[PDB]
Amino acid sequence: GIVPVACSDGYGGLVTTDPKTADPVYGMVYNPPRTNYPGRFTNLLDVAEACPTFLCFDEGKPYVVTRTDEQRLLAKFDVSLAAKHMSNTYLSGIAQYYAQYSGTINLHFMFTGSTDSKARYMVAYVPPGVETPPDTPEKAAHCIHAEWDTGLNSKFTFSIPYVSAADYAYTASDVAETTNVQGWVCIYQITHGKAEQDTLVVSVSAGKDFELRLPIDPRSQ
Amino acid sequence: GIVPVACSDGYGGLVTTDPKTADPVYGMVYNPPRTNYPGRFTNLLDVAEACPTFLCFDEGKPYVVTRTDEQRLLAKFDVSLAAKHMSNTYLSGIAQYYAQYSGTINLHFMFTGSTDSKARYMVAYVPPGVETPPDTPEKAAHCIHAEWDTGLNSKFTFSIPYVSAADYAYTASDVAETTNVQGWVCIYQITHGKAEQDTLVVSVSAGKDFELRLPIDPRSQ
Amino acid sequence: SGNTGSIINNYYMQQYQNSMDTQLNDWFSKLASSAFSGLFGALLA
Amino acid sequence: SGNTGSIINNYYMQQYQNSMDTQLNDWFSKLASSAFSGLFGALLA
Amino acid sequence: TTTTGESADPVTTTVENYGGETQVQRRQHTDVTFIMDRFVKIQNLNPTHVIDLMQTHQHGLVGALLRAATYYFSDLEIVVRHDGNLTWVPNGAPEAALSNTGNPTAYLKAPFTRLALPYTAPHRVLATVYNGTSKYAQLPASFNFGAIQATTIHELLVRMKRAELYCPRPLLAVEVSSQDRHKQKIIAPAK
Amino acid sequence: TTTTGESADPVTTTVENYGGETQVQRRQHTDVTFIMDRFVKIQNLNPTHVIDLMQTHQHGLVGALLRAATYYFSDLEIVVRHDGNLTWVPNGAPEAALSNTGNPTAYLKAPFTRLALPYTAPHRVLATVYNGTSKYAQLPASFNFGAIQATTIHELLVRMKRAELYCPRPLLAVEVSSQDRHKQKIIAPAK
Amino acid sequence: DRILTTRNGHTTSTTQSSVGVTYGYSTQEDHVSGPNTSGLETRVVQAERFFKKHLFDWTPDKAFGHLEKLELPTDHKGVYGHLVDSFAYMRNGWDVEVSAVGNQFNGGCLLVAMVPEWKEFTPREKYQLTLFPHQFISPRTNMTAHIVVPYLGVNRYDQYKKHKPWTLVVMVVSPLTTNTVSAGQIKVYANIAPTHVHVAGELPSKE
Repeated sequence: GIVPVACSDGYGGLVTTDPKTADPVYGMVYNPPRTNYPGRFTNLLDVAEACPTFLCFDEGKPYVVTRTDEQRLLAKFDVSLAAKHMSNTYLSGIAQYYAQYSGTINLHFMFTGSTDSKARYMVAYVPPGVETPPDTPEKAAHCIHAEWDTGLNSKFTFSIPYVSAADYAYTASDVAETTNVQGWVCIYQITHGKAEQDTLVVSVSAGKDFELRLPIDPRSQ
Repeated sequence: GIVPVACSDGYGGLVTTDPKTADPVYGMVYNPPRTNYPGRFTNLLDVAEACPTFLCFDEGKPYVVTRTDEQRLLAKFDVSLAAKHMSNTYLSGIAQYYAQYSGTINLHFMFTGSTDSKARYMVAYVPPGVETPPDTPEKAAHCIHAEWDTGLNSKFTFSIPYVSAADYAYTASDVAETTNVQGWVCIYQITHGKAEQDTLVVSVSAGKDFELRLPIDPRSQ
Repeated sequence: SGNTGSIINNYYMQQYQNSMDTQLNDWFSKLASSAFSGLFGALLA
Repeated sequence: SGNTGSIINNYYMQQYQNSMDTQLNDWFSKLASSAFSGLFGALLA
Repeated sequence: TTTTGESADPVTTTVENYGGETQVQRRQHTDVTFIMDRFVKIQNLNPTHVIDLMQTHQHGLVGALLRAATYYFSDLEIVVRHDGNLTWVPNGAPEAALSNTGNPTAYLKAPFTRLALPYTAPHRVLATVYNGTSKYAQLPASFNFGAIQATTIHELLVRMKRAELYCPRPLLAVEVSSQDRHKQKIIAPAK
Repeated sequence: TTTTGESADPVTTTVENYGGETQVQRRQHTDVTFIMDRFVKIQNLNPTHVIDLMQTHQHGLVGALLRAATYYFSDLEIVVRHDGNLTWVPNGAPEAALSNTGNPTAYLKAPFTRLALPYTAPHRVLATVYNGTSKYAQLPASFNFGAIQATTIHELLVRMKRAELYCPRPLLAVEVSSQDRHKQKIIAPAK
Repeated sequence: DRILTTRNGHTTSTTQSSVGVTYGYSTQEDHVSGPNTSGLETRVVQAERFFKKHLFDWTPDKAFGHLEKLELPTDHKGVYGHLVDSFAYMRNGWDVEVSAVGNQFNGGCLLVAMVPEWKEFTPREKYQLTLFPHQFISPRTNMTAHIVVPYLGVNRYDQYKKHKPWTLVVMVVSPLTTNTVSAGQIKVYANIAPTHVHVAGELPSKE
């Protein structure tokens, strides 16, 4: 006799993400060598950590600037990978293909003023729980925040912390959510000295524990 | 119970080059012995290396000849397994069944003149990069080349080197390529003495590192 | 390697299942690992 | 042997799968290996 | 963290700077080989079709990630729904060869044919962009994985195996006009 | 390299003569057993058909390579698409035997029948050319792999197993009139 | 140490306002002797030296995104240029210095990047040019950017008359600002040296 088998209903159909391999048909192909080809990346997040890309502020500028030397909110944006301000970043370009994330997002601030222009800035992370973001540095001081001034080192980096009820958050934003589920980042100018036409360039990168999970194919095709 | 299996969609069809074997139906057949039958070849390139076959020049002659004792281009041909001049060779007969090759192609020159006829020849490999092949030995001298004269040894062999951008080259030639992708071989007569009716027979064989890969069945059937 | 999870070997030899690489390196991993962290200067914590 | 790449043995015995050879050699390999290379004469390199 | 921004040296600050604690991360889903290893549609088909990964959709998961690399290498699997027998020829073959049985030819077996194919280009890696010409914009004709032919080709899926990507390039999310966030309907239970 | 051409001794010069370096070569694809080991069509069919490899097409990959050898040996696999049951008889059988079930007979099972057959000729090797007569041009009638019969034979593919070839003979590419190169459409990506 | 001297052949460049050297994609070259040149390639050190090119004038009116590019190799009238005409195949990396001399009273910022296989970037893609090997030039900090890249490409050797693997890109990130004590515009120049120059396949003479 031979081996009896049960061909099982519900199994065997092709699934586009299945973990099996096809049968081969053309063997013994040896490839040209590509030993040590430069610029290889094996994980998207290595690239996302190492290469910050620019945020987008009013009028498509990767920077904020202010002409008054008074304290002011220079920018406010949703802590969301779907935020308008993050829409041209590499981090958001990658995140659209995953349903969830957790971990740190790093913001980078680079001052480009002349040597005779000085300023003092503040960045605050405002968690969900208030109706509108604080409009002054004084109200925002009660949040997790950092203040810094300009000098020899033109760059300051700050980690936006992952603080949420659930262990993961959605990368996309739903039509029903009015105020952002993950809070806001507010950037203020405390004051400046002769910095009217000078700018602060802002970029973003993935933090050490930033993580994306659950691959999805969401764009209109 | 018995073993449950998933008969998988997309598998099981016959593929003409599959790596499996059919079920047998007529066993125990012993063959007449054929121990040490002569003339066996196990790789086509052993034959192609050991047995040079003739090139084809104007009017279907396996040789070039010249009546003037002046320096002249005796022949120019494309370094292509699809070249007119190579069309009756065993090397091209084999190469038509593979999509790609790399490695050395060897040219053989055999002088058949009488004892009182002498000549000096030159062969040059002209890589791609110039519009037309050089018409004189002087212009071609700047290329990889060899010069030799006739004497007791009637045969001279020269390796056409594989020099290209990619690691493999196509054996066939496309309708769109005007000047040959791999360059040209130019054969010149530097001068001769009383060699007006005497000929130089040319043949070709595979070099030590010549290689053909990716079997194809291209002829009209 | 990749998105495959059969506990059992492949019925076919590797020379058939895939092309074979020949020889004659993760740049971004090195780049990311090399990033500066911490501060710069003097801390008063 | 040839164009086959199953990692696993054949379910059938060889006496059934193929004919069996009896006894009572690669000429072209020898011929090609025996070819002269290099030059002839005296080199001034 | 404070630094010289102009040097462009990577800097990765952490929440420890203000008293937080960096967590564990598991990045298997953003591993390159893993993410490219799934079937995607090719879409613009003909009975004679040259397999070119650049025909994947530019915003699809695989097509977008592929375009976010300059050079790549991979083996391939294809699923083809076709009428008649399907023949495949390697990179470099004369188009005429597609008519012959001596080339890998799969006899029709419903519902479609799935095959594993090796990389067959003459180059050590392929590119998604090529700044120059190949003749003696577009990509050189030699950037392909062979060609297939059947009486009719209804559908074609490709899957990159053991993919390698080199030299990252821009990858864009949808542009946002909302002024705050791109919002869309996320799946949620009925009633 | 300089030599006596008349002796016809093999001579294989290398690029080292002028300062180059000979590379590594991988010749698996030109291995004889490997290259002959694939299915090809037979084409001129009848309900009663004697299996003769010389009925392969003379320019097909297998047919041309077979004709480029004088003697050969191999076992065989066949794929037959037929109506009715298929019977096979070995080399030497009376044609009448094709009507009986006691000879290997395959009962129809869609879409076709695939079988492994042994070499059954009375000679130690077969030949592709035979300079003489066999009766007391053509090849002796004993040069065959048996015969098959079915109500209708729609298609027949043969595959040489563990092939051995002896004494090479001419193998020709297409003749060229272009005066420079035979040019043809090589596969290239669309648009 | 802000003072750097770079030497390429019998040419040197010294800068007192540098922020270091950025290496792109690798700190060494792939193998220069592969199967495609059959051991016939050779190195030409006489070509490994600095040549110069003016890129553009950075003026206050150029806005964010303004991009200037230089495909390499470019027209070269020296030894390197003769190689392009005398050999069929070549390969080399690049040692690139870009300078933008104004004074410290100017403000603004330029992105200097080396891009493999150039293609015209859309405005949205410009926000991600930092994915490529780069440095910034910002008058308050430096006047010089310095990037070193290896040869790369689908082919181990190239025909530069048909393909240019690398493109030097300079993009305005933040516009140039001026004062009564600043420069009014900044002329941007490139000081470039080909590295590890190898050629193969000598061509016939044109006459």
